[PDB]
Amino acid sequence: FGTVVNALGKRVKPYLPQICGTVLWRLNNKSAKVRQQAADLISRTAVVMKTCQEEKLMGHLGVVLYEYLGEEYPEVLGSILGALKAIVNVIGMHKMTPPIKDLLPRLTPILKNRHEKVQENCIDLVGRIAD
Amino acid sequence: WEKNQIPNRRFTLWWSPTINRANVYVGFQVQLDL
Amino acid sequence: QWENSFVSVYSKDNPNLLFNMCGFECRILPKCRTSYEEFTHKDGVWNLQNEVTKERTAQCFLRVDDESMQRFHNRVRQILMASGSTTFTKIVNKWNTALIGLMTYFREAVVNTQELLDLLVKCENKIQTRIKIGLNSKMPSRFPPVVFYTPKELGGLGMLSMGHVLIPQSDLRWSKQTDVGITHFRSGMSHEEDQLIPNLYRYIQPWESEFIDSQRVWAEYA
Amino acid sequence: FRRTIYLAIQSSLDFEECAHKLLKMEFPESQTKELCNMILDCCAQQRTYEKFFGLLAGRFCMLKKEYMESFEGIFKEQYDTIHRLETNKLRNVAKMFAHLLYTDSWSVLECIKLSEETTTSSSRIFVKIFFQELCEYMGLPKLNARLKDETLQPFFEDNPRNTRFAINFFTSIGLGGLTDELREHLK
Amino acid sequence: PPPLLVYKWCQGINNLQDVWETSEGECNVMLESRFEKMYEKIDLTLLNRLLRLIV
Amino acid sequence: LIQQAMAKIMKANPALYVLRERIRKGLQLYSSEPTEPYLSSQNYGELFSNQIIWFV
Amino acid sequence: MYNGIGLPTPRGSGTNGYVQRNLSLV
Amino acid sequence: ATVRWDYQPDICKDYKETGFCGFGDSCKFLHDRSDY
Amino acid sequence: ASEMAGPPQMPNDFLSFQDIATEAAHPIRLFCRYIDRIHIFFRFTADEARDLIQR
Amino acid sequence: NPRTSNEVQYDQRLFNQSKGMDSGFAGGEDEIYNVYDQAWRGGKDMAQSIYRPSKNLDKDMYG
Amino acid sequence: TRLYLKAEQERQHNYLKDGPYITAEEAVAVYTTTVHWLESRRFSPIPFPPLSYKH
Amino acid sequence: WDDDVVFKNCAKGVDDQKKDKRFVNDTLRSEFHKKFMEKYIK
Ligand SMILES: [Zn+2]
Repeated sequence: FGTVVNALGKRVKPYLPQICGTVLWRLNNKSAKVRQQAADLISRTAVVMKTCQEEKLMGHLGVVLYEYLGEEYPEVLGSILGALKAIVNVIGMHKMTPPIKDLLPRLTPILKNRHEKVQENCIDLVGRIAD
Repeated sequence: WEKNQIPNRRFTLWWSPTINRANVYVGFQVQLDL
Repeated sequence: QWENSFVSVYSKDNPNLLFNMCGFECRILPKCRTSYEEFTHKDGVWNLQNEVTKERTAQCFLRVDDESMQRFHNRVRQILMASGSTTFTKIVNKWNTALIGLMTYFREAVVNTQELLDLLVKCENKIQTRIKIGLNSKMPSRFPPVVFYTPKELGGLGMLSMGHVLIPQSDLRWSKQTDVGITHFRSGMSHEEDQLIPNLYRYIQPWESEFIDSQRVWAEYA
Repeated sequence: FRRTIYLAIQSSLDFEECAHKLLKMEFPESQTKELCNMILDCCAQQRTYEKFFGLLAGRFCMLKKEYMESFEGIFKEQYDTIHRLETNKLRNVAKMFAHLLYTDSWSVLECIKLSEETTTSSSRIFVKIFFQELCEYMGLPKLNARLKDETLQPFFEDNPRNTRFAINFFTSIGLGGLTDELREHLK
Repeated sequence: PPPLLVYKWCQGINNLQDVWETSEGECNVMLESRFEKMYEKIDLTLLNRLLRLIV
Repeated sequence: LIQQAMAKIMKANPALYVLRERIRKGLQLYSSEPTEPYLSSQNYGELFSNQIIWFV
Repeated sequence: MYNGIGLPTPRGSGTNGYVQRNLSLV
Repeated sequence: ATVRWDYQPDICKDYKETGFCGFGDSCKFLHDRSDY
Repeated sequence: ASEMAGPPQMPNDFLSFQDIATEAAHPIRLFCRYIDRIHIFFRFTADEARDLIQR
Repeated sequence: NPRTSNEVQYDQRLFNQSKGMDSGFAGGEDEIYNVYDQAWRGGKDMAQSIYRPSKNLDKDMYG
Repeated sequence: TRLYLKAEQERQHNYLKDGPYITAEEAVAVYTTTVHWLESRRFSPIPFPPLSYKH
Repeated sequence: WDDDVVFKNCAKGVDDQKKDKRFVNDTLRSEFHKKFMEKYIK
């Protein structure tokens, strides 16, 4: 999917609302299977959801993904943090719809999380913002 | 559904329209903070 | 020790033969003695059928023994007492488990014991009252039965409930002696509307029937 | 009405209570056919034979003269579905009428017939059970009486062939101790 | 299962020979009891010789 | 204009979607079926609603 | 008329004490 | 019926400040972190 | 006891005897033991009962 | 040479359905739930996917 | 718990001091009787599980 | 009959004994304590 979209460039723009509608509805479904996958889908579609300048969509993904940080399943949460990461690399610091004051301390307690992918993506993101 | 902590606390939300009622026997109607 | 033991005797002076096996208090009244009017009844009455003559030669009444009721009651009391912390959905699991534990086992004998029916009613009312305490209210309009009896698939507690049934009451003075029958009923528990609730006992097959069914099923299987 | 009956019956321990609950409601009487049709269907459709649902149908008869009639009718209504019903529920029925008929809620039988002409292999089993139950109560002697005064014909005859089908068939059931006189008649 | 045992026990009684006949003055006696302390009074030394008869 | 605007917003406004999502999470409800039934923007979903409404 | 039926008092009973008569008796 | 503001928040001060509650999941309070 | 368990070549079931005369042969009729609990059922002719009473 | 055995014994479709041993159901703990054998609805019961489209089967069986 | 374990320690100590309560001749009676039973019952002893045991 | 038994009568002169008439000033050897201990432990 990612390669298809990044290859299409901004010819894909009329198709976004269908995409991201599917992305949120799937972003629920039944948890452990597809959450991680829809999340990663966001992660790889970040730049396309950016350069075309759909800001509402960045609000969506920003606070919606912000809400899942309380997810107890690690294999999901990891993909969530990854998606957040990719969203940070497109929209900048001061323009983050979840202002960092909110986000970062909300990240801080997660570091106890044991299981791997969480620690990976988490530490990564704390790295991007901390840097 | 989700197949000394929240699950109790969750049970309240789900029935919260019934648990909390504009018509009750006795009560002092309170506005939550913000 | 004579104290713990028990004896019963059947003789021309004593029609009835009482005994206790496992949890069951059993009485046996022949038809060769004075059975007077021959009658059927709820499945709490077993028919003892002569194997030779295929005839019903006597009747065995079942009654749930005292010590059993005591154990169940201490089990409910265990649920209330041992849980001050635990979640409300968790308690309902405890109740359901204990309650099917009683009912699947005793079945028929339950219906012929009034003391049980009372105990179940008051105990349902105690666990529901405790869940009430759990939030802060005792107010009935704030806990209609739909919240307790909804299968938690729809977000209720899934409480198995045997205690909305009517409780038969007749003539204490005579009922202590002659087994008069039922001239009255007492309301077990409240209903918001007229409404209804289903009882466990109706959905469980009685022990007698499952026995006969067992024999027939095996023979046919061979 | 059909739903209220079910809920009242599933609610009540004992068989006594459901009638009280049902009568109490004072639902309209004419329906006193279909209601009872309800009880016969509701348990018989229910998975295994249970003593309760059979008793209820009967009491509901002694309380009003019509209720008895309502039942005997419903037993007739079986002829059409004697073949049709699947081979479990016959296991609930045969007995289930066995318990109305041992306790006197017999001659209503007579309507039932033994022929290779028309009997459903369904119906074959249905009646088969019915005797292997009712016997087990009356014990095959009181049954000797009840038959001997019954005048049941379509069952018990002409048709020496059908006397082979009859008598043989009650060697198959196994009771065949009430088939004697007919054996003599063969001779 | 235990309740089925109760049933075997009842029909076991009712199938006995002339069990209910009081004509000549027959008398039936049901007796239920416990061994009181049984576990606690088993003697190990004896139990050893008793098991040597088995295994 | 106001009818159309409200009917749209109730389907649209991100804030309402944040509320709705927070409710889902607190309740831990999660839907079984992807893609949802055939909702589109179609007026029948909001059409059954509370309001008694007929087809002639 | 409490005819020896019903609870002394519906206090611990879990019920509302309500005693109506058996509508189907005989 | 008159209305009285509830203004007391339920936020757990230990978790709001530090980010770790000693009571863990058993905490009687909000857990919501760092709002002003 | 041997009468109850019967011959090891054709053992009996829970309650039944090789023959009727084995039932009438003795006062003890049904003997059921559930762990430490004892359930016993006795049949007495008048004479046997009287003898017991006298002892 | 036929492959023969005494009697018949039993088929196969069933001869291996339910789990094995497994044992009852915990010492008898309260926390277990487990009262019901099947789920309430057919939403998750009925299929892995409520919807798949195609006319493949359609235009094949069509003719 | 503490009381029960106390009276327990008492009963053990009294069983060592006072010696076996079963006396002797009684115990021989038990052992002998059991022997006769297992004899008439053709019971073969249960052996030790071998290294190779298919079950 | 019972022609066959291990034992001649054990219950010969066993007339209860005054253990419940003795009062004992010792908390663990009072007959009350024994009864209590008997009852509540298995
Ligand atoms: Zn806290």
